[PDB]
Amino acid sequence: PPGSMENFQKVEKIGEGTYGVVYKARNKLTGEVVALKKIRLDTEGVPSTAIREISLLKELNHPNIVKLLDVIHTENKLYLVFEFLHQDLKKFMDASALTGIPLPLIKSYLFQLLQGLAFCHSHRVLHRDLKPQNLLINTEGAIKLADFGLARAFGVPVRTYTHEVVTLWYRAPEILLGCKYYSTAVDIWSLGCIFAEMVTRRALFPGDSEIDQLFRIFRTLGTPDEVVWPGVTSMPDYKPSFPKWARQDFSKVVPPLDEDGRSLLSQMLHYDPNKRISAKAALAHPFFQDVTKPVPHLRL
Amino acid sequence: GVNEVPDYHEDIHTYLREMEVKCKPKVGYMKKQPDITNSMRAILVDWLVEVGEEYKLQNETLHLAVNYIDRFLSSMSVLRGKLQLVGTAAMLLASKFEEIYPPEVAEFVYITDDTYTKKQVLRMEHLVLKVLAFDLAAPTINQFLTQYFLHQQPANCKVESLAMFLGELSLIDADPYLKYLPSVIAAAAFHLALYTVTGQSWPESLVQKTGYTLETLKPCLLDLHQTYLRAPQHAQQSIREKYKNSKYHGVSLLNPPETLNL
Ligand SMILES: Cc1c(C(=O)O)cccc1-c1nc2nc(N)nc(OCC3CCCCC3)c2[nH]1
Ligand SMILES: [Mg+2]
Repeated sequence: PPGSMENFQKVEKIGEGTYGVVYKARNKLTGEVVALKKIRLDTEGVPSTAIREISLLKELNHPNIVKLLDVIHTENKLYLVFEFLHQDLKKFMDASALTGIPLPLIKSYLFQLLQGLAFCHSHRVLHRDLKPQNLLINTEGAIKLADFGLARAFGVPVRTYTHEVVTLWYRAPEILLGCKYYSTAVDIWSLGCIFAEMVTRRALFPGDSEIDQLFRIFRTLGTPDEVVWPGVTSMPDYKPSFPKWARQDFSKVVPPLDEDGRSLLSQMLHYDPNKRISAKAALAHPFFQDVTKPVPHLRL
Repeated sequence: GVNEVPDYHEDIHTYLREMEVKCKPKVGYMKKQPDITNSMRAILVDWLVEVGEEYKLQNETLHLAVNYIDRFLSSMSVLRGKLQLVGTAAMLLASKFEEIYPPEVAEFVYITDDTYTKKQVLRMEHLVLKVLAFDLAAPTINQFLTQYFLHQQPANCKVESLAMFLGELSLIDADPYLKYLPSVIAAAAFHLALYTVTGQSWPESLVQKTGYTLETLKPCLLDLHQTYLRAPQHAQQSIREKYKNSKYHGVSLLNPPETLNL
């Protein structure tokens, strides 16, 4: 579409990973500042993560989803041109040590993340890697979902998809417990963890392995049984030998959180994926009754 | 439960209804292809069916590949000797999109019995991506079927497999199925399967969901019923063979109804 590539002036490196460098660049004709993600090509051809990222982001146009502007598609390189955002939520949390993130900003960010996510889900896309490093903020108060390399177009009802999935600390229990099927609730679990993390500035469940992750979740929320989660004791990686930890008051899980906040958090972290709140329904939670969209309190 | 995404089912179905119109191949493309015909396409699609069986690919993958091929051929003229390369590259892309474990590129080169090179396959992959502008998340008959299946009372495995079988048969014959959208083929297949197995019809609840009635589905249904009745005699037989398997409840062995009583 928009050309291009001789029209861009690389400004600096902003990121890496696969496949996989991200630069900040400026469009020399329009002035637009972009993020260029370079994907090196070659012996298996175009990588499936890129195929998914691009095909899915072409469909997802929304204020709280990173905008893919163009794809510059050459013999040996593929560049994805995105709108530039200033920082990731993780670096923002670290910069906000000492104060913490003001509640109005946390509320605003959660409300926007839920809008972005409801839009994905409504367009049959699972994100599957929601974490603060993949959430990008600008200087005007927006937050956006980004890094859709792990995303997938789902069918209704879902089929069995890749088991990996989701960075461990943000991974839902039905994934940890090996369920045949997982759904939109896996993304909600992740945002619940992120909600808590914005309030405390520290990961809610920082496991070092799958079992440790499960055990940290169980110690906070109680080891689930058939009352709380019908079917759990029949899951593939459920073990009758699992310690049986008592559920804590939630007020103890995120002490500074008010009643409304706690209510919403507890619904996002419900064990039973069937009962866990949807992004759609969460938008109407009383926690958001006074939500605004302030700019971030810190220079980005 | 959340596996059937109650909060999103209807938004998704609406969105797929919108996208099937944008991802629809051009109905009269074969007439504008100098070197290829409906019959060569049928040969090709039947070969993709075998490849999906050999590698145990999802049926969704097959449906997506056929959509890619038909969209590519809607704007690109292809010589007959290169039709299979297009098809191989389409199946590669669909696998990469849809499968947890896609076969490696060498397995795609292998299955063309070394007619083509790995370089040719990878170059065609890139051309298909450019021609389709990476719009690979296309709606398929299957994506509609699986939602229609939620309306059965109770669910019936023969009905579901039979409906998929009928939908799969439609992939083979561009004339006439190119003139019908995936949601319509899915509906006709669901109704025809439901009728063949249980005596029942396209339910009121799916009238509510889709806006389609037996009257609007009639033309597709009449085509699909003829296709079903003629299936043992068709030059292409890989779908029938495939759907003899217990995995699909042997549905290809069921007798089509002689009349539809519409
Ligand atoms: C991420 C970042 C920092 C930082 O927090 O270190 C500083 C300056 C710019 C950026 C940054 N802005 C970006 N804007 C867009 N559209 N995409 C980015 O990176 C894509 C990236 C998203 C996070 C995971 C790896 C892929 C971006 N990364
Ligand atoms: Mg749920």
